[PDB]
Amino acid sequence: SWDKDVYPEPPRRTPAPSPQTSLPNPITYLTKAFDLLVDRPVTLVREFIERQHAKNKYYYYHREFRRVPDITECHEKDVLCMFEAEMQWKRDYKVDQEIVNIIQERLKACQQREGESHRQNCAKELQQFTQVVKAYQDRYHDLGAHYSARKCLAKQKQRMLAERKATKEAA
Amino acid sequence: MNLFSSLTLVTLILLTMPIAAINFNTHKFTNYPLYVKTTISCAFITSMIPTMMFIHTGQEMIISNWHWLTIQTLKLSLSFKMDFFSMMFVPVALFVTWSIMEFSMWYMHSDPNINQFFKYLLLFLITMLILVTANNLFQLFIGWEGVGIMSFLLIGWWYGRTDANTAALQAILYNRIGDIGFILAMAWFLINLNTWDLQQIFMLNPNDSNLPLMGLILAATGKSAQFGLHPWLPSAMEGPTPVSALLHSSTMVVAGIFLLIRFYPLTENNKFGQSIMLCLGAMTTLFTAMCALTQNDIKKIIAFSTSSQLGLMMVTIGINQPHLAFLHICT
Amino acid sequence: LIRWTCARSANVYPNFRPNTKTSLLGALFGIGPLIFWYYVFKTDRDRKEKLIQEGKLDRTFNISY
Amino acid sequence: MMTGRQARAPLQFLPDEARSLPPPKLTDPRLAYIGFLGYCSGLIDNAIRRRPVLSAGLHRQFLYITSFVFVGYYLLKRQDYMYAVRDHDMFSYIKSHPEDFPEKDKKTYREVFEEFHPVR
Amino acid sequence: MLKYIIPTMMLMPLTWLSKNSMIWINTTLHSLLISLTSLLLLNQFGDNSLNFSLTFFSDSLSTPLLILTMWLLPLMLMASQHHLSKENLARKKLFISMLILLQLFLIMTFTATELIFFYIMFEATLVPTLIIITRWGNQTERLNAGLYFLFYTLAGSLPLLVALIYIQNTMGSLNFLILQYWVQPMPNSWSNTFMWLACMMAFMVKMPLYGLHLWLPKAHVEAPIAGSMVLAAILLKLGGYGMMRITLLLNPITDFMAYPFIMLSLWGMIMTSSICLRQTDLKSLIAYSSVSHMALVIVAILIQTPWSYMGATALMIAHGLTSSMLFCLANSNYERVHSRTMILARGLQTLLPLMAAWWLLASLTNLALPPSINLIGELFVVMSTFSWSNITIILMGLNMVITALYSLYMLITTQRGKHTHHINNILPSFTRENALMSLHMLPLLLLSLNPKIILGPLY
Amino acid sequence: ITKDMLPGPYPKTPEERAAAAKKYNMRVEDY
Amino acid sequence: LRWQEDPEPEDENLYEKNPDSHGYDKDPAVDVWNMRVVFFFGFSIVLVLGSTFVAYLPDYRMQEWARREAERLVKYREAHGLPLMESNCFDPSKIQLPED
Amino acid sequence: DKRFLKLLRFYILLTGIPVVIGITLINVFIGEAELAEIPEGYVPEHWEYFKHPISRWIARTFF
Amino acid sequence: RDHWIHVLVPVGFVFGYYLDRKNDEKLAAFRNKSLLYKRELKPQEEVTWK
Ligand SMILES: CCCCCCCCCCCCCCCCCC(=O)OC[C@H](COP(=O)([O-])OCC(O)COP(=O)([O-])OC[C@@H](COC(=O)CCCCCCCCCCCCCCCCC)OC(=O)CCCCCCCCCCCCCCCCC)OC(=O)CCCCCCCCCCCCCCCCC
Ligand SMILES: CCCCCCCCCCCCCCCCCC(=O)OC[C@H](COP(=O)([O-])OC[C@H](O)COP(=O)([O-])OC[C@H](COC(=O)CCCCCCCCCCCCCCCCC)OC(=O)CCCCCCCCCCCCCCCCC)OC(=O)CCCCCCCCCCCCCCCCC
Ligand SMILES: CCCCCCCCCCCCCCCCCC(=O)OC[C@H](COP(=O)([O-])OCC[N+](C)(C)C)OC(=O)CCCCCCCCCCCCCCCCC
Ligand SMILES: CCCCCCCCCCCCCCCCCC(=O)OC[C@H](COP(=O)([O-])OCC[N+](C)(C)C)OC(=O)CCCCCCCCCCCCCCCCC
Ligand SMILES: CCCCCCCCCCCCCCCCCC(=O)OC[C@H](COP(=O)([O-])OCC[N+](C)(C)C)OC(=O)CCCCCCCCCCCCCCCCC
Repeated sequence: SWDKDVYPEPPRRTPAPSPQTSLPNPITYLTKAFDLLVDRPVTLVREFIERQHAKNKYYYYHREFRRVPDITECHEKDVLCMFEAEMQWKRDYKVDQEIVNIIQERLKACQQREGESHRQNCAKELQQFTQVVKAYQDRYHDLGAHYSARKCLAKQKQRMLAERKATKEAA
Repeated sequence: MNLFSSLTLVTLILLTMPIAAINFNTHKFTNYPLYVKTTISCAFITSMIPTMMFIHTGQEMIISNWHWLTIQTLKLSLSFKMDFFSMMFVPVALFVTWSIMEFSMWYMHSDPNINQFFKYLLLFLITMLILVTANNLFQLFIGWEGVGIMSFLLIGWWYGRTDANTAALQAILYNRIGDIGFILAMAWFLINLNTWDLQQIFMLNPNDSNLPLMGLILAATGKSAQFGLHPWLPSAMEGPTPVSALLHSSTMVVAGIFLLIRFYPLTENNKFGQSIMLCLGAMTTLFTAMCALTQNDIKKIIAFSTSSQLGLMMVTIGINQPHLAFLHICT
Repeated sequence: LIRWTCARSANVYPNFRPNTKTSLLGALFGIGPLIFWYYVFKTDRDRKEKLIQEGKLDRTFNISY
Repeated sequence: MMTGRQARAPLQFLPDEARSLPPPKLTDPRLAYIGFLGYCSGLIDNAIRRRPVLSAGLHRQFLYITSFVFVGYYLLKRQDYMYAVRDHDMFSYIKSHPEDFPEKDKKTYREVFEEFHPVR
Repeated sequence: MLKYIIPTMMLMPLTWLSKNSMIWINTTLHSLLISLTSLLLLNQFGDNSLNFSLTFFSDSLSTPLLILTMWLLPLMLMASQHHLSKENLARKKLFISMLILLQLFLIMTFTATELIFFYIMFEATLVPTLIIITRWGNQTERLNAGLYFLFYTLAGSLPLLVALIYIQNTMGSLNFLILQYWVQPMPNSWSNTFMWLACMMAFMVKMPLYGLHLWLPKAHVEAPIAGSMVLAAILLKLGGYGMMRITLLLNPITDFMAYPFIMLSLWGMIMTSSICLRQTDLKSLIAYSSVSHMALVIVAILIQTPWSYMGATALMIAHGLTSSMLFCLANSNYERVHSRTMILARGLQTLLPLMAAWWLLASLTNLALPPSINLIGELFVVMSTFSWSNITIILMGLNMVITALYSLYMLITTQRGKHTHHINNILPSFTRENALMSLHMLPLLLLSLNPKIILGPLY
Repeated sequence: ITKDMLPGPYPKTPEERAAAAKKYNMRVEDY
Repeated sequence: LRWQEDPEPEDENLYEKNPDSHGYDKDPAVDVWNMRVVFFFGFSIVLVLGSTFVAYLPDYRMQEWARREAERLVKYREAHGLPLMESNCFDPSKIQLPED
Repeated sequence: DKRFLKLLRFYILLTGIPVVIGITLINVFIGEAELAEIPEGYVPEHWEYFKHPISRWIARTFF
Repeated sequence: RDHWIHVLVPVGFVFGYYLDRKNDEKLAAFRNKSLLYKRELKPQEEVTWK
């Protein structure tokens, strides 16, 4: 499984079967045939494989990267510090990419799960999507193919000068 | 969930199995056309179960089963969309294709490349069900170019004949002119909506959809043989009769109509695209039915017939009635 | 056939004479469309950059580039 | 450039202070390359006189390898010496003229303002 | 990278100490062993390049070019062993030596940490190529073609030498890893303008750029089959590799210097593809197709967006495989009709069905049939250039029509129609030739399953 | 194949025109 | 007349003297062993084990980690009420601006 | 053509079928790793950060 | 050896691989000194990598 908080799902409200007709639908018979002939042998083979997994347990780990000094507190043309700042920035850029991917998966799952009432019932995921796309655009857009922490810091300083001038001219 | 998605993927994998059989062969067959016909009859029987349990509840889903490639924010996955359109079109295409192949077991019986013929025809069916069950624009483009290339290989079947090779390259020419607009639409959706998946396209719901819908209308003009890009479909009768019956009447030629039906939430809010589709489909259904009044070759008459019906399908998309258009495809 | 394939490729430049007709057709068809598409793409990108830097062009979900 | 440096002691291939420097090892990759040049000279010498190129004159090929390794070892010693003299003069000159080599204020990028150029 | 340079150099004793009938089998075997060893370069990280030493490193741009380069040598040995069978044994060993030496220069051209060493290897690749073309080419015009190939590259690259030595004197280093962090923005001046031109025009010639591409329909055509394979598949891609390295140092001046050259490519791919519609020489048709495909790589590098670099390196690997296979197919018919006229031998599907299927697959990958990596690169470049300007799609889309038009005409002229009556020396396809076609096409179709390894350093 | 059966310059004398028509295997009045 | 020249040698057919020729060499034992070497070290070695090696690359350019790490960070900042991404890549407390 | 295709399928399957059988035997019997938190004081090796056994084998042996 | 020529290129790999390892110890100045991967040494361990 996964984590239900990073991939949110509302609980399933399925309606009860209330058949009015006297003709039996084939879906019940084919579901019973799929349960007997397919799901049980697949479950048996999976339990065999699961026992063979349990006969030797061993683990893999999620690699933690501790924080190193970023590009703002690295000296100019000091490659030993700004190299590590650049590697940290590139890993953060790839992780922010996958954050945008997670919010896109939330948006698409909400749209398909809500069906025709998607335009009302997925305003929250749309708001989260617009927020994270606006943040990713102000953080990483238009840096070019030779992007760096220097390019991103220069874009941030230009945006902060623009915000400061817009605040100053309106006060 | 366990029955629906399983038999959904079983249909497509079952259709891919005789391709592995014809590629992994050594011997002379015990009627490989009978094997492919039995496979497609079994695929129709298999695909009827998800269709019936869609008729029961309206049960739709998406099988995004295999992650393929993440271009920094674009997670292209092998994603099959089981909605109303796939659930209605896959059994109709399988039933028609099963009839076309039992026709072809008699019609193409004197052909010493009959196993190659049934191989190409099954490859067409695999690419078309990739097209109609697709969830993103890249997989739909795979099915799109696949039915274009199998149209090439099946128009130019008797390849020593110069006119068949000429009509096949003509069909490729008009289809790639439509593909200009298809790739234009893909480019617009990636640059302005960061997606090729249809769900994010529908949920973002863009308002400035003049240019991508112009691209999609150009793609449907090329693929469904509308006016300006029409003559490849009467030229396409130069292939064998079951090629014209399966590909060029009922199954391939409705793919541009299917493309504009698939984007109906973007056409039900754009009146300009509706007027363009309406005028273009009316022009096509006038012109092709007028050309059919005086023809003497029977395949040319039925080709202008099916292009006039495609023009009528474009008309009923253009009056913002997409489900009537898809019902008319299945009919 | 050998004579045709030699005439299409090898004998073109030894039987070329730069005169008025060849110069006008080579400068009209050679650097003509280069100038044309240059001014088209330059005007379009000046317009687009002016709309972007002034906050006019809708660049809302544009994060792939 | 350094003609006034090696003018107080002229025509010395390796001076005495060159012995302060570590000599190249016999497994120097440059010296192995010069031995390879000796082997190539031996093969070309057998090829130009229509001899079996690998077979004829193993004594001659071995003297080719030996002579090129022998000359190239002293050439590499003098090379390392002259680059060490170059660096010694550089460092003595920077130490003797501090006013021509000031210590620069290394500013971090929080103060350093670079103009941003968007690629779009 | 020294685990690859030393086996490639040990291929020289492996071909000069071999028995007279074993000099193809041994070199094929051990070059395939080196190509299997090449997969260790896929130790790529999302942040750091695979940095070996002060001299060699390999990022995710150089890694697929290296794997393609080390794969191309056994394929060239299989391709070139038939028509050099009546050759003298010493010249046969010299030909194998020139191929091995060219691979040796290429594998340390793509892994050059420092740019003047990149220049030395990049121009070292001329001399085995020049000797192969001007020595084992078939026709008279191999000498003139070698002259054009030599003197376009040197006239473009001797300003590149002065520009790189100027960067060494100004920045202090020509290490690429240092210049990732010591790059200064290049301001607007005439001095920086000719700095840009001197850094770029060598690679413009090697790609080739339209208007400067005149060496290529002579150098690729007058070469032998191994020469045409290595010229189309690798030696064009040195230009794209070098541009992707050197446009680090050319910002933000490229943002207004690229405007003519992009036009020269965006029009050039319309012209050269159109030239492919009227080429009677089939090998020249494949040559102008190579120009038309590398025009997109030039456009994508000059707009310098991430999608453009991903699509451009995918297009480089994909075009290397596809163009190498198309030259090998043209050779497979040249070894049966002894002419390169495309209209001469016709109807070859009636006689050679499986070889016609290899022609079919190479033509479908030539026209960028999805989901091939041809289409992945083509499509991603078209996406990035739609982001650049919304009108370029016209010049893209019409190209994707014309690229289809000659890709199937080549299939219809040669393989389809009525067979030529008087040509009766059309042998059945050898196992060697179909092995050559399959070793081109099966890696190309397997890379559609996992294309992330051929998408460059910014996947 | 030889040199005087390959295409050459533009014929300006009538005997060179006749040699050209003999080369291209067609009549001089048709050439 | 012109000089003393050998005439054009005719095109040889490998299938005449070796009807089982694979096209690698005119000696049949050398030809069949060349076929075995090409097919074993080309297909059995490089293609099959190459596809197995590329299929099981250890998280090629750390994308999978980058999903899992993002699945950590979102899980930290959904519950703690933080926004999912800041528009500032670096902390504005550690950036000095040119005064004007 | 048929001889080339029989040789092609044979020399592909000659190591393809052992690789498929071996990968199935790894996925059943050796089995796939489970994600765990890093213990305090434990420094994992670089090949212990990958999930499949063949990926761990490549990161331990070659990379 | 009857087949001594098939060990020129593999040993040329192995020896070459050796030289790569031989160069790694010449580039080991920041071993266990990077700000990201520095750590206390585990018992019975002298270097973090070789
Ligand atoms: C079979 C021979 C085939 C031919 C062989 C030769 C082929 C040619 C040469 C190939 C050379 C190798 C090339 C490189 C490949 C390297 C391997 C690799 O990359 O693997 C990747 C990938 C991952 O492998 P992995 O990383 O090792 O495993 C990851 C797991 O997390 C960890 O693994 P796990 O432990 O979770 O996995 C468990 C698995 C072991 O793991 C595997 O087997 C996985 C490895 C298989 C690799 C196969 C690769 C060969 C290619 C196969 C596909 C093409 C075949 C030919 C064409 C067929 C027609 C298309 O256990 C089983 O297999 C047992 C379950 C059996 C279920 C069925 C029977 C149940 C009822 C039995 C009733 C009777 C008993 C009742 C009582 C029982 C009491 C005890 O493996 C596969 O892709 C496996 C193939 C099946 C995938 C799904 C197929 C269906 C998909 C359908 C929807 C999508 C397509 C839609 C198409 C639409 C129209 C176009
Ligand atoms: C990692 C494990 C992977 C395992 C699975 C492998 C997946 C496939 C890989 C590539 C396969 C290529 C090999 C077949 C074609 C070349 C040889 C040939 O023609 O043989 C004919 C021969 C059978 O015909 P024949 O009657 O004997 O002689 C031919 C006639 O003379 C007259 O010939 P013909 O013209 O009548 O027949 C040729 C016909 C002609 O038909 C066509 O040309 C039409 C095809 C294009 C339109 C339809 C497809 C459009 C795209 C949709 C499919 C892709 C997406 C689907 C996914 C879902 C939606 C996203 O083509 C076919 O029948 C091939 C069917 C499959 C086509 C795949 C797409 C190729 C199109 C070009 C590129 C398109 C983009 C890239 C796609 C990459 C897919 C992996 O086949 C064989 O003998 C097969 C030998 C064994 C082949 C092994 C292939 C893999 C080798 C890799 C080794 C290392 C990895 C281990 C895995 C080993 C697996 C066994
Ligand atoms: C006849 C033989 C049949 C197979 C016999 C052996 C199996 C027997 C049956 C038991 C099942 C075995 C276990 C289950 C299989 C493995 C499950 C698993 O986790 O697999 C790992 C994964 C699952 O995906 P994933 O997300 O875990 O991994 C993707 C890898 N990353 C994340 C790095 C991107 O791969 C597969 O399952 C591979 C097979 C996929 C099936 C479809 C292939 C289609 C190929 C199309 C190519 C071109 C497409 C281009 C367009 C794409 C769309 C845009
Ligand atoms: C394949 C054929 C085409 C090849 C084209 C090759 C590129 C085209 C342009 C090349 C220009 C020459 C090299 C420039 C190197 C610049 C390095 C540099 O630092 O520049 C700044 C320097 C500036 O000097 P500086 O850098 O010392 O100045 C200090 C800085 N300021 C300016 C602030 C004081 O530029 C120059 O000094 C001159 C640059 C122009 C040189 C003009 C002479 C050559 C003319 C063109 C020849 C082109 C190829 C000829 C052959 C064609 C085929 C036969
Ligand atoms: C690389 C640059 C240079 C280029 C030249 C290279 C020359 C050297 C060549 C060496 C060998 C080849 C190297 C590249 C190998 C690429 C392949 C590879 O490894 O793939 C990994 C991919 C990995 O997929 P993945 O991305 O899901 O990875 C899953 C990751 N693991 C396994 C760890 C969980 O392998 C597969 O996808 C295998 C899936 C099963 C087999 C395939 C099933 C689908 C295929 C099509 C079947 C039919 C469909 C319908 C068709 C109907 C008719 C049209």
